Amino acid sequence: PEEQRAKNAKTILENIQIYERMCDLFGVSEDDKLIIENSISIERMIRVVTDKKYQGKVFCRLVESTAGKCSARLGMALKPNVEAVLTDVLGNELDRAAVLGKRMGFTAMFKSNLEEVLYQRGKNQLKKRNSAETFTLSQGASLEARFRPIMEKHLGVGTVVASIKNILASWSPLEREISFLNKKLFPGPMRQLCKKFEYLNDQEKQLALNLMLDASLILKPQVTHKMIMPWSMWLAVKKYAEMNKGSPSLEDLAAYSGVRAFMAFNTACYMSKFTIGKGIVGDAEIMENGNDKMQILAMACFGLAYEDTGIVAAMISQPMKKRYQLKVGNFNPPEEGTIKGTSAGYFHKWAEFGNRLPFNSFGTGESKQISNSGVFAVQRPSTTNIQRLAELMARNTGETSDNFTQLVQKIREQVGTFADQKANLREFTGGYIYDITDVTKSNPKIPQLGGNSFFFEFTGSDVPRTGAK
Amino acid sequence: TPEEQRAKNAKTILENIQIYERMCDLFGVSEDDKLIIENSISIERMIRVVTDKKYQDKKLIANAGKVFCRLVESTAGKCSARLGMALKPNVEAVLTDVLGLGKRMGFTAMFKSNLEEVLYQRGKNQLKKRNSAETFTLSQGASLEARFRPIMEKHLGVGTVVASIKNILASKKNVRKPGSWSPLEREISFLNKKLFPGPMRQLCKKFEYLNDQEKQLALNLMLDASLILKPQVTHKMIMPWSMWLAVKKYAEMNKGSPSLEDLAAYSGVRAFMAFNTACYMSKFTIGKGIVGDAEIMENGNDKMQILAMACFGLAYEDTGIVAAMISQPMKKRYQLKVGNFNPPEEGTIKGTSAGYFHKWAEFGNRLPFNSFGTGESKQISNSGVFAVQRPSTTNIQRLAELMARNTGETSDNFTQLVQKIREQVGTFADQKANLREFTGGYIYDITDVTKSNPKIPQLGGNSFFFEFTGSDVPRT
Amino acid sequence: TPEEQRAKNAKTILENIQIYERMCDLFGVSEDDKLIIENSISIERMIRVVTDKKYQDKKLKNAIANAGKVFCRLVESTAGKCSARLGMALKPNVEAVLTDVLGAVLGKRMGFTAMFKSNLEEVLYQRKRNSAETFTLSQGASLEARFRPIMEKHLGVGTVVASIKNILASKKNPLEREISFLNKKLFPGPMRQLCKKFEYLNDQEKQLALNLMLDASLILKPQVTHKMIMPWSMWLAVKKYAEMNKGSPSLEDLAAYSGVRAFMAFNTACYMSKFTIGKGIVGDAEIMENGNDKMQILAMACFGLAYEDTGIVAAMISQPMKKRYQLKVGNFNPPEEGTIKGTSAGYFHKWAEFGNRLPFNSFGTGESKQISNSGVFAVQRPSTTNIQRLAELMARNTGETSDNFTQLVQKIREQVGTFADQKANLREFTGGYIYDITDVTKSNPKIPQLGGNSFFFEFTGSDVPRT
Amino acid sequence: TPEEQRAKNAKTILENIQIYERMCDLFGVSEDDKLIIENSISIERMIRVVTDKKYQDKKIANAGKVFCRLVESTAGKCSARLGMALKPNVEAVLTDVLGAVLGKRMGFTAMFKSNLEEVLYQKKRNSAETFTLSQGASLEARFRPIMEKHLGVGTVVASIKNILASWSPLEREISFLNKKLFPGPMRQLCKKFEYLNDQEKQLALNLMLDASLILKPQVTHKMIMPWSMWLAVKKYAEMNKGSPSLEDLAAYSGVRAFMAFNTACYMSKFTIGKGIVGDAEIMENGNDKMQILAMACFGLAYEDTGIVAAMISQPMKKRYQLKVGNFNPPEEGTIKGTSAGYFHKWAEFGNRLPFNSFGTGESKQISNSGVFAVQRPSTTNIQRLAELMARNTGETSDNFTQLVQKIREQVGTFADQKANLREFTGGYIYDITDVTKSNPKIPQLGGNSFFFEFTGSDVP
Repeated sequence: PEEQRAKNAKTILENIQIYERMCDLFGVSEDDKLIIENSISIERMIRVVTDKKYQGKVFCRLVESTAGKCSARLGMALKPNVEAVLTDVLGNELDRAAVLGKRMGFTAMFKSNLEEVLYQRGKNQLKKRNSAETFTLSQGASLEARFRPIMEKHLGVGTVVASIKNILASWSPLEREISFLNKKLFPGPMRQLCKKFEYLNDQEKQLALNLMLDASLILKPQVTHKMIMPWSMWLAVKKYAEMNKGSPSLEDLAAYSGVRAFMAFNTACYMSKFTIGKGIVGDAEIMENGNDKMQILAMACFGLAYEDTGIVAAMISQPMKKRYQLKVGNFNPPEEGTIKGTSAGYFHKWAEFGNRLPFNSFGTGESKQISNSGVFAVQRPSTTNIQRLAELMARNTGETSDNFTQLVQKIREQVGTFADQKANLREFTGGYIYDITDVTKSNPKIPQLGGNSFFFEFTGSDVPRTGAK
Repeated sequence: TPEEQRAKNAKTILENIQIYERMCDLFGVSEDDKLIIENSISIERMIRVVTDKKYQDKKLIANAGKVFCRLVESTAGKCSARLGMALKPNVEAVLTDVLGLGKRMGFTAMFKSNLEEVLYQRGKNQLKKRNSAETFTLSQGASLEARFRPIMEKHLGVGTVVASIKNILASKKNVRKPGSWSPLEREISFLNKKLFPGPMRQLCKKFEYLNDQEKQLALNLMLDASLILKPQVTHKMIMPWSMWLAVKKYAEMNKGSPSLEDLAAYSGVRAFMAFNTACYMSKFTIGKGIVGDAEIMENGNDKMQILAMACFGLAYEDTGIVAAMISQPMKKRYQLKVGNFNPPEEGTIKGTSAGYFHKWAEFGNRLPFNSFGTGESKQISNSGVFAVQRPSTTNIQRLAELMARNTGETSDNFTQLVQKIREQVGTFADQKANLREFTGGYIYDITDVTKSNPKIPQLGGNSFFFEFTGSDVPRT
Repeated sequence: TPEEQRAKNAKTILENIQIYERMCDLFGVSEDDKLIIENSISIERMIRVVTDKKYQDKKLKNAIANAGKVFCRLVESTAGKCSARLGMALKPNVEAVLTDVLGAVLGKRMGFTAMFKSNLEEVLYQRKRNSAETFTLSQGASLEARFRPIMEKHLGVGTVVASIKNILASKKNPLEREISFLNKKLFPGPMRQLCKKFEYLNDQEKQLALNLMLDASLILKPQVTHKMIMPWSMWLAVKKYAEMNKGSPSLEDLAAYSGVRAFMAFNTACYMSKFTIGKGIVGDAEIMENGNDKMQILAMACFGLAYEDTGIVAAMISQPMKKRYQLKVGNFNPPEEGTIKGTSAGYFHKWAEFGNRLPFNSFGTGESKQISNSGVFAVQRPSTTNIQRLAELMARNTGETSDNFTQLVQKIREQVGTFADQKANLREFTGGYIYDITDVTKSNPKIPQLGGNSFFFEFTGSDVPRT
Repeated sequence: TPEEQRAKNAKTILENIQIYERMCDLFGVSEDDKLIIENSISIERMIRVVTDKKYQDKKIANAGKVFCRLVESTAGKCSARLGMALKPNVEAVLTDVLGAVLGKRMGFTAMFKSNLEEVLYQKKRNSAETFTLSQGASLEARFRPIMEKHLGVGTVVASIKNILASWSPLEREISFLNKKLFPGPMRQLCKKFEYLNDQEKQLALNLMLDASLILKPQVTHKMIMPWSMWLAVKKYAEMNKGSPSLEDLAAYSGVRAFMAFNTACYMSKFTIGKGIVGDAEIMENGNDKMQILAMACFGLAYEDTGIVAAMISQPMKKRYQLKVGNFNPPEEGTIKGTSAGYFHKWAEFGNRLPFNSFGTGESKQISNSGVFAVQRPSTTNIQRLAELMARNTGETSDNFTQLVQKIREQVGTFADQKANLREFTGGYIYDITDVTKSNPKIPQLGGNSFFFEFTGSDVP
């Protein structure tokens, strides 16, 4: 754990170094290095120059500040100078064609998570392969081909299915992807069907994929969630910890999971700034709102676009607003704007990440007791956990001799059994929200939920041209 | 744009008004008698009968070149039946003068069909029904003459298309090809477009390969399934020609009130406004005799409910919906005291009720299990990030719907699809309590043209128009 | 026709009265003793034996020795005290009483008396071919073989299944008609398709078919005809009461086997009618019979209520409803020594119509073919579709003739399955109500307060010692 | 026979007391230290380890001696020591007392140990969630056929899975399993097990095992106490003029088994040492260990905690809220006396099938046949209708595929009906003073009924 945060602190400091120099290369001032927008541009720029299969002057649209006002600028640097900064900071490493698949894959994951909060899909045109309703399973879909194998665990079932669908139109790329899909998928006939993949027709592989994709909208898959912030926010931490002796050091807050990752976020919010200008997504005449933007930033850093809005409302220091109630723009440097600082104590509560199966078909960190064996001849109702028995039977009663048609029916009947149980179904049983002060998890709390939990919901309160359209 | 449509509709409405006015002159119908609903029903039907070549060629006598039309003749609030007459070419001359027709008569035939559906459970005084009695609610456009079936296809129910398929299957036991395709190929394509997605649509593809036994079971299964797995049928406000003439007169005689082009709509609030405006000057007949008992006097408010129900095709609609928008208490079929709407031997003239619709709605037209307008979304579930205990938020109905569209194989036999249809019924029936049609569909006040104040009606109770009550009029 | 029905019924009732009064005279039963239920039970049973041409032809074939005397155990009384007596008459006299009053037609007449006796026995005893748990489907199972064909519609699915099993067992040492009768009663669907295939089925398949159709009918309720079958003495108590109070409704006014007039004929018979109270009950020869307990069984036997929902019956009677083993009632046979107790008038304070069709269908003002709505307006609403009626519609309309035995068996299991899950929405006799006896014109319909155990044969802590 | 059995039990318990008292002399256990539960546990295990013929066949350098870990008290504080006796001296104790003869008594001795272990810790053959069906799992294969009835479906399935990984012992086990299983298609599949392929065999075992979590099996239960606790009953009875005799308390079922348990707690002892299960630094709690002991004696590890709570005169705590170590001799430790009247309520044992309660106050009426056309809901018992269809509509012609499908819908019907499912209908709780079941009582059942529930008030 301390051994972990020490390995984290090393890579974070090395990223602050890369970020500080690239800003110097592109003429970003010391105060402007703390504008979130500049980090989006700098990190993107690195990914573009690094993109070997895409392959000198380099251009970077950035923000320039003057008092409280801001303006966009076009920075310029030489391509050899850009590659020399990475080479000189990262010595005995960089052997990867994509600099470091982790390093840039994380910057690309933040960019993907922000895109998910800002748009249902609507940015990368409409190059969709899967149905519109399966987009909540499309975590990390904005990622480049390069970063998907290394950023696998963070990827959604929809993303992996889309990658397989694109492929269809020591190792094997197709086998590699179905393997990642197999690990993510809810245990049972869906995993059996993955093992039977490549034994299928081109017409059957499609049914296989689309079925497992649809089924996962109820039979939840396992996806890894980390706290991914822009580099300029890790700079704000490093700065605040050094400008404040008593406060927690960068090493203490150098985490991507647990309470330290939430403290890392709030301490970054002391010195971090964002831009505010005219125009929002789909309406150029509406002004950007500072509280609405802050929500989208906190959601982007945690990948909250598909999370239960009620869970989110419980940890947030501002009222939770649905997507089309927010007045927020591109996050790209505005032509003209104003500087707005970040909200210091945004996250009053914190929570652990649900990195494993939400229904917990194995009960790894749970009690294994699902029923009682009667000793006394005393009247009692049935005490058997119906959903855990359903989870166990699907996992346990798999027929290896089963045909594609046999497996297709078993998945449909797995969906039905859980859909008939709908009201009693519980995800992440045993998981609670804790206060920031509550480091030890000594005092658990219930989020107190009810009503629409969909972020991409259309409401009467929606902003003109959005959810109204 | 909606204005380009209203201008086009107002042109059709004005041609129809002229055809009507000219036909009334030829049959000696007084200026005031032109506004009697019954006269429109008789003139429209006459125009349909004369222009039907199949019936005119089979009719052949002097009487074959004659056109008899039972009309209402009123004195001073009191009316009487009269046999109007014109020669066949004089009827065809009026048509040649106003027009340079098929679709025009199809619409008139759709009002008569929707009036018949409200008036009768059977509708034709004939027990020769191809479908099971309980599937009568899927018989939109059943009374519609074979000629008008292709043009009005969209307005027809699954039961009307299935009984048309069954008709072809009975004759071809005991042939045409107009497109490109054959009448049966055309009919199964129409059913496939209406039918709820999933195995029912897949059984439509395999239909031409099915043997006469599998074919009949297929039809009945798709028909029974359609009673929960609601099909796609288009609806329009189709009112008589005399009612459009009563819209014309009122807009002319009253400045500031919307024009005929403003009210020229068969959809939205402007259709409700056109119906409500048409009722300022329209009239109908009240006589002795109702459907069932020949000695019961007709009720005015009861006849006004049927008229309203005929124009919007509300026979098979949820009574609680209709109740929330009409200006009288909603009565079930057999509580109503109304006659066949044909001109009576003797009766009294009654004016329609102005502002009969206090509330309005838009038409279904798409699959009812799908959502309506701007206000829904595409998000069906959540993807948990924080390990915090929460219930399943997945939309079971929307997921069931997505899986019906997305999970198609092509490699399923008759029997396999038959079980898949039955399971599809099972899945939705098991969901009854939380199953909802037209999610995002609201009721609006008549004055609320903007749709700024959406309202959900106070549902519950028996929804069926053809249910029996204690109040059921003696003999019915 | 409803008034014409009662006139035709009265003609039969008056003929039954004449047969009954003349038999009592032949058997030396006094005018006051003719109103005793136990004598009506004994006299009707007696006639069924004398008219049993199979037994009677065999009885003289076994015989000079042809002593054709008819013996009958009867109740004789001295006001409130009563005692058993053995009556006697000659077969030619018993036969002449039939011929003189009537004129083939006698079968239907005796078939009904035997039905009242099966209905009486279904109440008194809960108990050999079918499973014990399926006994609630064995109505008319005490009817002798000769009466089962006439009284077909009154027979339970278990009674018909028992007859089919009995034919199949004798064939292991006609059926076609029993199958047709079973087919009619059964809930439509794969159970009816399994009836059509039954002659092609092997002996193992045949046995599984009958057992499954029976088990399934315990939820997928069959059609059984019900009429109010009252003993002959009871109809005599109506005749006598009607000609006593001239203002009160006549016999013709109360000559009904169904509706409020049947319930009114019952309450009228109750003024003058009498039964016996003795020492000994069913299962316990030491316990004294209770009057209110015996009156409950009488009303139940007259309406065939043994298997009917307890809560429904409870809501219609003038006494607190008791489960079978809370009752102190013996045989309805003449006691050796006992007392005379008159029946309880106004026993039924509420009435209802008989449910002779499939329970899952609708009754009264709900018999309409409309079971769904076709959406015209884009207005948010729940689905209005009648799930049980739609499941019944698919059962009749669909179903493959290309179905094998195992295909049809798996389908029955699946049909029982859907309805077992549908149990929240499942309503039997929908649109049917309970009415105050005073309300003839079915106005002000009431709904019984149902909840708790509805099984008459349930075991409680109130259960009488030995039972 | 009820008091004739007590006579046969008294004879057997006394033989055990004689074997025990002699073994304790062989290993140098002081008269006071004989009444320590931990000493009865080690002595019993020693006799099983010495009577293990194959293990003795398995083994100058040969130490043909017996080694036993025992508790040595002194004052009130205690210690752990290693006792030794010559193997033929130990054998002579068994010959002096006994001349089935030994296997049955050591089987029950092993059965108490399995019950103790199941209350202490939550099997590699079966899935983890199926552990509540593994009664008698700890038993060595010598004891399994003898104690058959007492074994859980999980145990029997793991015995079959072991044979597969290599009458016959397989045929034996399948018929033992057939008797236990919920009646219907599971019992039919058991009959087909010989004709199933190895893949179908594994599916059948796991499906039968998983099903049993809802479709409850038939398992025999008895009151099993260490020999020292019966030595305590034998001591206490001879002391009080009012007190019932040992023969009067010689029961393994009914009220007398509870009165025997309580009478034993007046003179029996255990130890409070440093170290609990998992946390080698936490001090053991007396009342906590007393709950484990009562639960071990009655095999209550998997029983509904709410039932157990209503019967015991101390607050019911879930497994990880307990400060209890293994019942092995502790290095340091302090002698703690057992609690004199632990059970204030009692109940009879299950032993039969928990769902089908034949007779009791449950009649054959399962449904109603409507007469009047009155609106009402369906009154038909689904549970009972499902149960009847399993007896009446069995198809011998069914293959593996068809029987598996039927198991699944049998589970599905029961899962759907969970709200209306009741186990041991007409089964009640009674006061210890209520000897002839006159005033039945019902336990207040509401919360989580699982003993192995994690809780917030846990122990790290």
